[PDB]
Amino acid sequence: PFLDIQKKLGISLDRHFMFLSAEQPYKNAARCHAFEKEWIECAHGIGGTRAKKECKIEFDDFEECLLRYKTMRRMHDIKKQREKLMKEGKYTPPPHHSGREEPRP
Amino acid sequence: MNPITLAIIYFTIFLGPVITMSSTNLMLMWVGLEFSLLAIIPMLINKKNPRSTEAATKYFVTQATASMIILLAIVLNYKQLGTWMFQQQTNGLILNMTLMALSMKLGLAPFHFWLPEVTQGIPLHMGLILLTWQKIAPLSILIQIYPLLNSTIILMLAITSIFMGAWGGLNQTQMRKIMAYSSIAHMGWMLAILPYNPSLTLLNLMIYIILTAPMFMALMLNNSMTINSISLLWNKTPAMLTMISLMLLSLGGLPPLTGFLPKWIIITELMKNNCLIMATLMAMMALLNLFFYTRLIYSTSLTMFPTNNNSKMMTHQTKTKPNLMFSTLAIMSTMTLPLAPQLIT
Amino acid sequence: AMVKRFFESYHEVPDGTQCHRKTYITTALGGICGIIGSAYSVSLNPADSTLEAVARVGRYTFTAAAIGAMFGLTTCVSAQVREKPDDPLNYFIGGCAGGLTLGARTHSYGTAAMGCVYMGTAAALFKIGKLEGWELFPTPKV
Amino acid sequence: MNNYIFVLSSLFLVGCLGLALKPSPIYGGLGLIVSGFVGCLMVLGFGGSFLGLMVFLIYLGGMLVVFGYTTAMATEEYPETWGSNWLILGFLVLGVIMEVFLICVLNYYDEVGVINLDGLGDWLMYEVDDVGVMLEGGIGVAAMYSCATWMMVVAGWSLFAGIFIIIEITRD
Amino acid sequence: MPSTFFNLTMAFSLSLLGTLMFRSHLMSTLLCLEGMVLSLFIMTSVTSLNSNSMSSMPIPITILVFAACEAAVGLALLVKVSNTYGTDYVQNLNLLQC
Amino acid sequence: YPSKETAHWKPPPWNDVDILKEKAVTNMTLNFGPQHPAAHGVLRLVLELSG
Amino acid sequence: LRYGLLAAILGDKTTKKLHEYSRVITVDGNICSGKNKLAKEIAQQLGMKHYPEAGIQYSSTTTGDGRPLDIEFSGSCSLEKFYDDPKSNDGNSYRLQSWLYASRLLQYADALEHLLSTGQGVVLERSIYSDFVFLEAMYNQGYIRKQCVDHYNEIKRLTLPEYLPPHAVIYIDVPVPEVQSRIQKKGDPHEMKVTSAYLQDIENAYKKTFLPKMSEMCEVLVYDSWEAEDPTKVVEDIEYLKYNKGPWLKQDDWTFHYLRMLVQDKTEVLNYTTIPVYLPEITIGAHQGSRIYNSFRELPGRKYAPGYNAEVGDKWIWLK
Amino acid sequence: MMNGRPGHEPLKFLPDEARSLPPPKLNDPRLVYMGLLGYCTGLMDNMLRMRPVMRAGLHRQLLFVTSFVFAGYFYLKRQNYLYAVKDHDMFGYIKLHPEDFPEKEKKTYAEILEPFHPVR
Amino acid sequence: LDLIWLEKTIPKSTSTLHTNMTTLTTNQKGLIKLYFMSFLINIILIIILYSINL
Ligand SMILES: CCCCCCCCCCCCO[C@@H]1O[C@H](CO)[C@@H](O[C@H]2O[C@H](CO)[C@@H](O)[C@H](O)[C@H]2O)[C@H](O)[C@H]1O
Ligand SMILES: CCCCCCCCCCCCO[C@@H]1O[C@H](CO)[C@@H](O[C@H]2O[C@H](CO)[C@@H](O)[C@H](O)[C@H]2O)[C@H](O)[C@H]1O
Ligand SMILES: CCCCCCCCCCCCO[C@@H]1O[C@H](CO)[C@@H](O[C@H]2O[C@H](CO)[C@@H](O)[C@H](O)[C@H]2O)[C@H](O)[C@H]1O
Ligand SMILES: CCCCCCCCCCCCO[C@@H]1O[C@H](CO)[C@@H](O[C@H]2O[C@H](CO)[C@@H](O)[C@H](O)[C@H]2O)[C@H](O)[C@H]1O
Ligand SMILES: CCCCCCCCCCCCO[C@@H]1O[C@H](CO)[C@@H](O[C@H]2O[C@H](CO)[C@@H](O)[C@H](O)[C@H]2O)[C@H](O)[C@H]1O
Ligand SMILES: CCCCCCCCCCCCO[C@@H]1O[C@H](CO)[C@@H](O[C@H]2O[C@H](CO)[C@@H](O)[C@H](O)[C@H]2O)[C@H](O)[C@H]1O
Ligand SMILES: CCCCCCCCCCCCO[C@@H]1O[C@H](CO)[C@@H](O[C@H]2O[C@H](CO)[C@@H](O)[C@H](O)[C@H]2O)[C@H](O)[C@H]1O
Ligand SMILES: CCCCCCCCCCCCO[C@@H]1O[C@H](CO)[C@@H](O[C@H]2O[C@H](CO)[C@@H](O)[C@H](O)[C@H]2O)[C@H](O)[C@H]1O
Ligand SMILES: CCCCCCCCCCCCO[C@@H]1O[C@H](CO)[C@@H](O[C@H]2O[C@H](CO)[C@@H](O)[C@H](O)[C@H]2O)[C@H](O)[C@H]1O
Ligand SMILES: Nc1nc2c(ncn2[C@@H]2O[C@H](COP(=O)(O)OP(=O)(O)OP(=O)(O)O)[C@@H](O)[C@H]2O)c(=O)[nH]1
Ligand SMILES: [Mg+2]
Repeated sequence: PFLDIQKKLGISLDRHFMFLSAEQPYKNAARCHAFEKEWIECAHGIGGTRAKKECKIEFDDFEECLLRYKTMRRMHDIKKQREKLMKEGKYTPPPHHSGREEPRP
Repeated sequence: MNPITLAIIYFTIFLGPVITMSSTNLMLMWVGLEFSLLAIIPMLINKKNPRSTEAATKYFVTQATASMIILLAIVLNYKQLGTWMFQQQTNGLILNMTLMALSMKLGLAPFHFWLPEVTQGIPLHMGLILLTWQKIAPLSILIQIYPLLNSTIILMLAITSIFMGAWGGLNQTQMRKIMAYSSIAHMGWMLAILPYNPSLTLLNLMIYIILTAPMFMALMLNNSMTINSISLLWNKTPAMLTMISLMLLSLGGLPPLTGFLPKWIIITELMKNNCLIMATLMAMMALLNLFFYTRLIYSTSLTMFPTNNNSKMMTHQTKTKPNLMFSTLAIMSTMTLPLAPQLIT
Repeated sequence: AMVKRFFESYHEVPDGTQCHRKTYITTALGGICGIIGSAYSVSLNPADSTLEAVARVGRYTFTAAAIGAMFGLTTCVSAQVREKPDDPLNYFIGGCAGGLTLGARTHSYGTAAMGCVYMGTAAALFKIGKLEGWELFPTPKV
Repeated sequence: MNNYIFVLSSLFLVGCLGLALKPSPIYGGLGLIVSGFVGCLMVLGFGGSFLGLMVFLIYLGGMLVVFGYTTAMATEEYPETWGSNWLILGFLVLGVIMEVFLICVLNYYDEVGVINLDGLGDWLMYEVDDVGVMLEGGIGVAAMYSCATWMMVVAGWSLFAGIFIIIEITRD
Repeated sequence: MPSTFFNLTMAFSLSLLGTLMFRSHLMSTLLCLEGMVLSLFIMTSVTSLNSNSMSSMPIPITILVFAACEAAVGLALLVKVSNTYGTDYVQNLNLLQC
Repeated sequence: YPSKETAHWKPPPWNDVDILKEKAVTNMTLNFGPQHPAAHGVLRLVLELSG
Repeated sequence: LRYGLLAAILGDKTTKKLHEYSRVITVDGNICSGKNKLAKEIAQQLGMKHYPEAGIQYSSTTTGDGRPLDIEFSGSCSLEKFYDDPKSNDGNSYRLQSWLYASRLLQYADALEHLLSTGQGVVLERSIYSDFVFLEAMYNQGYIRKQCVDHYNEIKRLTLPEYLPPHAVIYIDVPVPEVQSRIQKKGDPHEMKVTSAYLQDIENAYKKTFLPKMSEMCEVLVYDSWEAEDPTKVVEDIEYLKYNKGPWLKQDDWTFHYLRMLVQDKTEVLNYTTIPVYLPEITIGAHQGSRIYNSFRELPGRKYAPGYNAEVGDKWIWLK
Repeated sequence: MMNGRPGHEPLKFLPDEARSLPPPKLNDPRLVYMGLLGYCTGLMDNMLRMRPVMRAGLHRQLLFVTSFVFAGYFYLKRQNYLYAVKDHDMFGYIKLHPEDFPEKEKKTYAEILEPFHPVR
Repeated sequence: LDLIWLEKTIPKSTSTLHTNMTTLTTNQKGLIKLYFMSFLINIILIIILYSINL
């Protein structure tokens, strides 16, 4: 803040729900709680400028968990390569992918 | 308005910026911007005539539209990072949209056309509030994210504001417009130095506030809106000419007045970063401010414009204004250059 | 982005050479200023029609294009007739030809004089800027 | 059913396109109800419930008032409808063409990044506690009474002050 | 989710275009300011639900709380503009050029 | 500085209270009867109404 | 504790002070129609404060030592010179009229401030609502220019609406042939030069503008001379008015509060009479203007704010 | 610049470690100029109100002088601490990164050939 | 020289130029409709500027 009054008085008006890994009602973790909790602990105390380079590994992983750009890309490529094979006629999905599995339990 | 309304409305006006300034979360910063927007509106339109209603309307639609854009930035950022604060990793376009919206809220040119008109339609004391206290909230947000701001956007806005404020003020006979364009030009200086040294933006804001406050108080003494109205001060409150003149030269950045310090230190720090071209144009167009401030000084303290018969009654009467704050702010805003090293740092 | 690449094609080769490529660039560059000027012009001081609106856009953009084309040619022509590339006086001659064109299109001898001097000096300082590496919008160092 | 959310967001988009062309506020208030309803269905599709019905409830009372103000202050003799003027009718039709173009274009140059028409539906719900009990959006919104009590102070004060604010604005 | 935000974000842009491109009625420009609130609320609601962040679900409600106040304050001003000229046309609000 | 286009501008009023050409007061004129369950048959009550 | 918000919030409220005779009464009429006597007995009988008609020297006698000032400090106009030469090209006529409006406007604020601060009623002879009859008379006879009339209507438009009107208006109708005779038996050599066509124009403005304008907001009482010659008859007519119209009905504590802040601030009262509109009639060059201003500040008790003048026996200055 | 340095308490006017610095002298040229700025204010106040400029209201004038010296004393003490901290952080940085601030041996003028520029 | 061409070139042309600019940029119609329309242009120029710097 610009007037760290909350920090001075030791209270917390809005500091305790700043990010995903904050406390949630009934102890329900947020999506990507593990990754964010890692990134915030990596970049703690070293400052913003150091953290932008020295916690790039933690951040790029959190960014991938949150937005899943690579995951959608990867699953787009698998499905699009399978589309091509099936049009040619060199691949027929398994029974458990065509709606005929033996369900578990 | 009855005392309950004033207590509620004036508390809310004060509350807004304090919420924006003390808040870690961005949504609570936005909330404070809403409190200021909502509570000022009844103050602006209190006299209820065709001009204050237009002023309170132009202000509302401008500041509400800017609010929605700021909120979009706060929300696109929560989508990108799952957090309620801007990070080094925040998308670049998210930051720029915040900058343009906040400048729209400050009145920085080219998003400035609303400010001179709104200041024109409202009473003097609400122009004081609007041109001073109401600037701290948007600025306190900007100072919290200065490592992130794109300097090219900031300098184009500052150069524009210094030029438009100079050219706009040069054509004005209405004092309230001269104060709005004065504000636009000074915000250019605060903003130009923001991404480099935010402390100098606070120095330039504070010195501007203590110069702009007594100037309004001086016009509120006789309720003088024009250059011809203020020209009668020699026959109404001649004791005021000594400090009106210095404050106007001080607002103009002339040495050895306190108002030279902000421009001089901003230029010095801009050239520590090799911002030579921008700094030179800024200082060269600040000269135009001094011209139409000089023209005002010509009309008030260095000449005696014709006066009217009815002003003799005005002299028989006794005034209870100004208060002890005018004198304190007049001296500090003009005779404090020898304390410069204690103000910058 | 490409549109940024195009405007950097102006400084890949020493002044006075690839003369039309440079004249084309500054002609487009002037047009972009003319279009941005018209946008504000028509929006803030609207015309009485819509054809009359479009006319003002065309009149500003061709004039702005003309200034850019006379600047980018006169600079490149002077810079090779004198065989002096790294020289601000070239850009002062081009900037003034630009200023003369502005006055010619505006029916104002006074503008030509002001335009020849103000724009010539602005053009010269742009050249002196590139030689000495002055940045318009530097980034925070300290 | 794989296109379900995409269609709701496409309908939402049009409702705001029609709204942006600004016909008579009688119809602008009709677009906000249908966008409000469409948007309510999106928050429901993504798993919400309380948040979906509230924004629908709140915008139902807002347009009721707005209707009363239109018939008193924003009504002219020949209220404009989306078909009333050929020029607006052009941009409503053209506006729909553009989205059919932007979606098709932007889908061509990335295929996954922005619009992934190939994979509509595959990426709606990411995670979900399958054995959960306490997960309704109402529980999250209800945190204002215990955890984010600050949210409610500013919200309550905003409304409290507003009564004083409007009574003075409208005063004679 | 990707396709939804793009459509939601473009919905916000269309209303920002609507707000920035006035016609006659001031009331119509007020409804575009509600088109923007609705777009932002739906984005925030979907963001919070998708990421399972329950602690952020108070925030979309405050947006509605602080959006009503504007709608109320906006409508209150529209009454004063109508009491002066008998309509809400923006072209009437131009006395302050001088 | 006078310019041809602002040659028609006037100085604002000394107290910000701009004189306006008197606004048209129009009330809704409504026929209440003859055919109306409350008119008692043959009353054409022409009412001028504000709200 | 000067009146202000904190004084009102702690109890100083007007509506408690008002009683049936907390009224503003204005006695109007032509020249030598008996306003002085009638206004003085209305006030004495009803327990109201009497304000004699505001003249050239009204504000000299309410400030300082209450002694008349040299005519250069007090308006630089002459009623006697108006009657001797009503068309003089030194602008006396409209200077006199413009000054008289300002002094009346000040007396009205003095009268109203008394009403709202104590509850006692006031009786004024003419006021700022009837003042215009004299202006219209001047213009019809060619004694002022059309621009002077515009400048009067401008100042009036900026000052009159701020104030509440009289509760009651007591016009005294005297026909000109009788008026012209009363002026002749009065005595003043200058006042006997008044034209009867000027007196008639004062009577026409009264009956064609003043009285129809005031009946829409005030109880108006019109008395022929013989009815007025017994003031007790007029006061019994005032004790039974109902007062069922006008702005005074819609007034509460906080409308009065802001009217009381206006009328206690005499520079705020007079503010708009001094607007920089440059009629040669009323404009003063800096040389003459500065000479006068400086001479005025060397007057006994006028050099510093009241209470800091050691000349006139003020004490404890170094602690005030 | 120094906002987020270690151990920086929030909204602390004069941290404890400032007490290791010598206090401003009471008759400091900077404090004394505050006293004069206070005195002028009292004079300007009397001028604006139309009172005897120097004779009137000496209680006010005394309290204007006292207020500005009192506030200036404590404000001066804070700026000394801020300036002391700046050097403290500046020099400790030089120590922790010696390879970045190398000591240089500067040749004497016997060995330097400054070009000569005749003035004819 | 002194009375004419030295006036015309420096002090007079400088005052003419700046009077010319203060006339162009100050004659606004006071219409919120036109102001927002320019605010719309500003926003697009910032979008375009940021676009060609990616
Ligand atoms: C200015 C800030 C400092 C003050 C702090 C806030 C506390 C103020 C305490 C003083 C309160 C006086 O405020 C009081 O308000 C009420 C309404 O609430 C006004 O009363 C009003 O409503 C009542 C309702 O019965 C009616 O008589 C009438 O409509 C009106 O007078 C009173 O006239 C005023 O006396
Ligand atoms: C923690 C809470 C913080 C509370 C902060 C309070 C800030 C101080 C606010 C001061 C407000 C008073 O300031 C304001 O003074 C001006 C005079 O200049 C008055 O304004 C006046 O203007 C003109 C003449 O001056 C009159 O015609 C008008 O009727 C009247 O309103 C206002 O009625 C009063 O509101
Ligand atoms: C190699 C160097 C070449 C130097 C020449 C290039 C610069 C030329 C500048 C031309 C400036 C304006 O050019 C001049 O504008 C005037 C405007 O008065 C116009 O002149 C025409 O119209 C004007 C009215 O405006 C009449 O008064 C004039 O008699 C008529 O000839 C022409 O268009 C041209 O005569
Ligand atoms: C050591 C001293 C040096 C003195 C230098 C003298 C050289 C002067 C050469 C100037 C030649 C150009 O001549 C130019 O004439 C026009 C006449 O319209 C003047 O300009 C005038 O007319 C123009 C139209 O063109 C209008 O904008 C305007 O009415 C006015 O500026 C210019 O101010 C002048 O610059
Ligand atoms: C008519 C008078 C006008 C006077 C000015 C004359 C202008 C004529 C020169 C045309 C210049 C073209 O403008 C061109 O802009 C690009 C924009 O990246 C500059 O580009 C430069 O800055 C960018 C910053 O974004 C750097 O990343 C880049 O490495 C560098 O080349 C070019 O150096 C410049 O040549
Ligand atoms: C208010 C107007 C609302 C109208 C909105 C538009 C409704 C129609 C939705 C269009 C969206 C895309 O709609 C449909 O999406 C699917 C998957 O989701 C695309 O993709 C489908 O075919 C591709 C091959 O092309 C295969 O990978 C697979 O069978 C499937 O992904 C289809 O090519 C497209 O037809
Ligand atoms: C002057 C204007 C302002 C005055 C009005 C505002 C007064 C403040 C009232 C709001 C009080 C909120 O009070 C604040 O509540 C929050 C949670 O709600 C508490 O904060 C708590 O949050 C959660 C609770 O689950 C814990 O994880 C956290 O560690 C704890 O600090 C603060 O300890 C308390 O200070
Ligand atoms: C391009 C397809 C994509 C969708 C496009 C639509 C996006 C939404 C735009 C909403 C704004 C409409 O933009 C519109 O601009 C026109 C000018 O063109 C202006 O409208 C004004 O001029 C037009 C043209 O004569 C009149 O028909 C209209 O009655 C008048 O108000 C308004 O400012 C705004 O109503
Ligand atoms: C980068 C900045 C460097 C330049 C510094 C600024 C210096 C100031 C120059 C601009 C201001 C001077 O502006 C100058 O004002 C004078 C004032 O008489 C105007 O002149 C005007 O005089 C009077 C009153 O103003 C009017 O009656 C007349 O009709 C008009 O000509 C000139 O037309 C203009 O040229
Ligand atoms: N031009 C001008 N003369 C005025 C004005 N008010 C008063 N006078 C003159 O000043 C004198 C005031 O005396 P009056 O009160 O009107 O007449 P009177 O002799 O006192 O008789 P009564 O007062 O009714 O008892 C009159 O001669 C008027 O002509 C004014 O507003 N304008
Ligand atoms: Mg008398």
